[PDB]
Amino acid sequence: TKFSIYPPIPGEESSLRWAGKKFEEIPIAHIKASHNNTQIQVVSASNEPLAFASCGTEGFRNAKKGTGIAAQTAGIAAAARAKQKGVIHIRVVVKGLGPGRLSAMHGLIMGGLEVISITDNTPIPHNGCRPRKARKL
Amino acid sequence: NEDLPISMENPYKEPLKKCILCGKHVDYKNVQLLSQFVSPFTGCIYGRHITGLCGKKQKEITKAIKRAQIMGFMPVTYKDPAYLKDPKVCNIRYRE
Amino acid sequence: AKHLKFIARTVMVQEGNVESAYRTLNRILTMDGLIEDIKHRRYYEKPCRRRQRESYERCRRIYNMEMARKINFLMRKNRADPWQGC
Amino acid sequence: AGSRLETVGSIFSRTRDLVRAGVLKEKPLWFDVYDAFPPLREPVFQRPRVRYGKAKAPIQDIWYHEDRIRAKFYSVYGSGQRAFDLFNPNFKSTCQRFVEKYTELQKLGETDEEKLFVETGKALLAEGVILRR
Amino acid sequence: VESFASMLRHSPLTQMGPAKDKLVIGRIFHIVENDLYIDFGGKFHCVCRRPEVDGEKYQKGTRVRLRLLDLELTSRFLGATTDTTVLEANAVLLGIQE
RNA sequence: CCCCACUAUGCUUAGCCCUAAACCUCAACAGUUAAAUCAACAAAACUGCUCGCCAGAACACUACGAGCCACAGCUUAAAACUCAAA
Ligand code: FES
Ligand SMILES: [K+]
Ligand SMILES: [Mg+2]
Ligand SMILES: [Mg+2]
Ligand SMILES: [Mg+2]
Repeated sequence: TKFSIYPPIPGEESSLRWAGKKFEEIPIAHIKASHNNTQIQVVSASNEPLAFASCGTEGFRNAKKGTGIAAQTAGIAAAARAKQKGVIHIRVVVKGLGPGRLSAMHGLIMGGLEVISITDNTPIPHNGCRPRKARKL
Repeated sequence: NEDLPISMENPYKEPLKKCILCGKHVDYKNVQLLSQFVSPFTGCIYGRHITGLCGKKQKEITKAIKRAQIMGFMPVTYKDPAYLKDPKVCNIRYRE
Repeated sequence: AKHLKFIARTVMVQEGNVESAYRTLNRILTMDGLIEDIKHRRYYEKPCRRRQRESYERCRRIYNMEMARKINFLMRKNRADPWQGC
Repeated sequence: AGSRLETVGSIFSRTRDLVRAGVLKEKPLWFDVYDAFPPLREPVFQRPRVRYGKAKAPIQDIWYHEDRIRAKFYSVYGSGQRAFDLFNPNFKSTCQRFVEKYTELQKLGETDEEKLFVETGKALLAEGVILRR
Repeated sequence: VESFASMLRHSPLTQMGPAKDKLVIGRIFHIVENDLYIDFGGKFHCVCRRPEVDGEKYQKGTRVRLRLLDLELTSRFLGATTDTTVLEANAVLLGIQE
């Protein structure tokens, strides 16, 4: 059977399973990759928080939070605390274009979790609020 | 002399090219047809350089998509997964 | 917000190749114009500047395509000299 | 030597004026020949001009009656699988045979374009010419 | 006395009509390594690449089958008041005329 | 000039004010592509007809007068002295 790049539909029954569970039952790792910080929260499919880790909660301060290594460490910490609650497979939902967009996922993988899908949910207004003016540096 | 050329319109003139939707009605209720001209992953409407439509039908499709979206017939942020297996008419490849 | 989740901007991993899935997602977001929109929305672009930028980009594309067409059309003559010496 | 104002008059008028003015002692070798056998147009310099507005070139498109038949033949039976031989001054294509038969039927019958076409096709097939639509 | 109008009307080139996707017989008249210069009865010759199959058979004087695409390759370019011509015809080499 | 907070203002309703690189820096209509095309550059060169406007620089997008829901605001708009240039 040809691999489908598209995620499974909740309604349409599918045979894809991960440790016996359907796609819509897998825990979700929400990564928020800001410009100066990366925050990772693992939640259950029913939206029950299991683990949380940010670059600041891992000891990094000021500019050191906005690096790849800090996001990787936060990912490892989140993956460890999620492993301690029975999480193996995760669906990654990444929001933002910060330096830790990919390093947090790397840290999650090195912490033992298996990523089955990647979703981007970066906020894109259809021209709502007015952004701030450019910096005159 | 009878061998002189005569005035006429070009008889070898090939017919003008037509878009795939030429002569067909675009309805905002036909979510299936409108879904063939939006991105599967973002729901963004494809430009004419991708759809290959003429300006009139590009405008018709755009207006129909917006009408269906605001009147609760079509999703905005993605293509309805029920139409993901419909024939591909757009010249775009994600190498997925 | 009101839409179903895990349909838009979602990619499945093939045989644990997370890097390939991430790069495919980056390509999708780039060719759908979302990356440029996000980066251009960080600061407000004035309407006159926005219009000037779009006009410049459109005319740059047209000029570049015309130049490429001219070079490709004239490439056919670039072969070995058939009348060498004379 | 003569005047080097190539944009004033022609070589003939310049030379003739100089000769009669006494600047040139003798006529050049070509002057008498030009006198006896002049060109159709005097070679006077003229600056080509770009056309604007409603001005158009008077060059017409060369069309013949049979072109219509040819066109529709080429639209129905397509281009013949047989190859044109343009080196032969009297080459006869399948389309040209169809045209000659069409004109023959036209002068030996009525004027109904579709009927003429179908009848000519029947005649060519009877003669033994393959014609795949 | 045949007039020029009659000769033009009954000319094979005139009879051919449009030259697109028309099969013609051409003759090779010049060789430059693997470049074959072929005359097919038009104003300009066409230059084709020597086929990889039976390439040794393509020699000067050889008759070949061609698919004409354009009798003269011209195109007007941006900022030009006249067309630019490469002084060459466009055709596809099919094979040798048996 | 960077960072944070927060005003007038950007929004709606009913009134003012009447200014822009308000620019295609091309007045409106009708016509021509033949002429030597044509100071230059800009945006090929012209014709008929109408209205508006302009006659060295600066003084001066000024002063005075007049008009305006405008009150050191807008429109119209000079002179003297000075110079051989601009
Ligand atoms: S070309 Fe006919 S409607 Fe588009
Ligand atoms: K302007
Ligand atoms: Mg007026
Ligand atoms: Mg003055
Ligand atoms: Mg004033």
